[PDB]
Amino acid sequence: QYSPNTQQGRTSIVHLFEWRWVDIALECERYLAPKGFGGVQVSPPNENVAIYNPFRPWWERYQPVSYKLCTRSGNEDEFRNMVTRCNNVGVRIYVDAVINHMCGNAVSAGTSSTCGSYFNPGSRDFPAVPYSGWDFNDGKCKTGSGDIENYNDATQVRDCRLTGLLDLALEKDYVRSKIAEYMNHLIDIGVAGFRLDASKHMWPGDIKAILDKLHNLNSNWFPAGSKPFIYQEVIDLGGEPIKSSDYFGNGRVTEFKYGAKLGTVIRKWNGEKMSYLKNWGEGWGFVPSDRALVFVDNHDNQRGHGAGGASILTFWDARLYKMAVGFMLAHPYGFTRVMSSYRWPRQFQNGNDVNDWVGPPNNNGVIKEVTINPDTTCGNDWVCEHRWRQIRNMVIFRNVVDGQPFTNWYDNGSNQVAFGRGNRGFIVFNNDDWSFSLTLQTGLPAGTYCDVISGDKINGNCTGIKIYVSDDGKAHFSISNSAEDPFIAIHAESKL
Ligand SMILES: *[C@@H]1O[C@H](CO)[C@@H](O)[C@H](O)[C@H]1NC(C)=O
Ligand SMILES: [Ca+2]
Ligand SMILES: [Cl-]
Repeated sequence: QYSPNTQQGRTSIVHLFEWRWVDIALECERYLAPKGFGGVQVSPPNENVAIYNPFRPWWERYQPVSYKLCTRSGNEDEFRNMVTRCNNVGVRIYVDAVINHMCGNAVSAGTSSTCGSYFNPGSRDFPAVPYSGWDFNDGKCKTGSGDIENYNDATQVRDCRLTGLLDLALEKDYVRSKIAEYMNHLIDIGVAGFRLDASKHMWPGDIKAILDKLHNLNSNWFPAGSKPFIYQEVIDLGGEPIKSSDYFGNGRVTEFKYGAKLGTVIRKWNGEKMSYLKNWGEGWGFVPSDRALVFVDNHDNQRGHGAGGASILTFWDARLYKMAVGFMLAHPYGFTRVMSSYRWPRQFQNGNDVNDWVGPPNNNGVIKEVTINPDTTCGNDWVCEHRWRQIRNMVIFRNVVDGQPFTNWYDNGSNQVAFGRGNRGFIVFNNDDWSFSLTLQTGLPAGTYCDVISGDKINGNCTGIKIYVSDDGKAHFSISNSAEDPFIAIHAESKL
């Protein structure tokens, strides 16, 4: 469950948050395959509540109605078409599996659902699954409200309703089997793995029992006996009884400390400084690298109220965000996920964004196509961070340097740092309020290298900065604090 099942030499996943299946299929073919991306995390592909107050929020997709593959992203045939097309170009699909819960207990009964299935939260009736009252934790939860009230009680965190979401009775073989039926439908379609949503709200052993029911990956595309990649969304920032290590026997875990701390460092909050990153990884209290799914931001915490709060860097913070993403993609810790977002009219009142619910770009609730501009950016309010030169080129950097050790660290005791990845890549950052001009040991073979942040290697030339590595492995780097991107990255495949 720990291996991503990407092609060898492809080392990241991208979250194409709220994208439609047909757009992901096209993106696999036209961009993700040629640019070296390992795979795509898709939004939940199962039927959810259609919520109209407020209007079609992103978070309606975390309120299941059934396991029909029928959502605003598309129907089952469209989902299968995407998985097939992506697998056929060697780009994997990972499903966001919403399996802890059904919808909010106070949602009105009816057919306000993305496939029109009937459901009745108040009577616990989800006939399109089917689930009934026997399949929820009403009787097991011991809190006075029926909801999670106190995260210091690890039992109620698992047995009670997360902000009122009806909590499935995951100890029951019937329920485990309905979840496995859904997940095996997806595996047999060709998905390579899963994000397990709300994993802190499930017992490790119930997750294990579900995983024990799962198939190996579809043998038309994957070697025999390949296990689905599992990454469990466990928010563990310390200071609560639940530890993400309890989940290591099932798969990887999301390491939310990663982006929280990287954000604080890059923002220079509380005296933190990039020079402190020399021992980034387990030295910062993180999970073992081989159990980590890492990211700068995710779809929930990029809205400011998630794990990490205001420290999280996002596309709105583009300059610092590119630096953070670049550090992540250069550093060997973890398996990396890049975010790809949509723009919304963020409107802070009293320090909080009142429009943080807004769903994906849409016309009357129908999600807009992703259009591609001549300059390779996206239209229709899709941000497409994964197409930013500085991010895409660092996705490639990570591939190029795969397996190479962290080495040749330098820092100035403040926020000018650099390091290499064996003899295959080198990266230099200036997050101080002055220039960084110094000759550094790069570990690379002598030659001329294109900086892949300011430019590209195209037609045997560099379009941006060029770095000259001498026979001693040293090269001079100059980065003004006024530079568009105050970091430089070079690697074996950017050498002229
Ligand atoms: C690189 O750029 C120079 C200057 O524009 C040009 O003469 C040359 O043809 C380009 N390509 C190579 C491979 O040198
Ligand atoms: Ca639960
Ligand atoms: Cl996540």
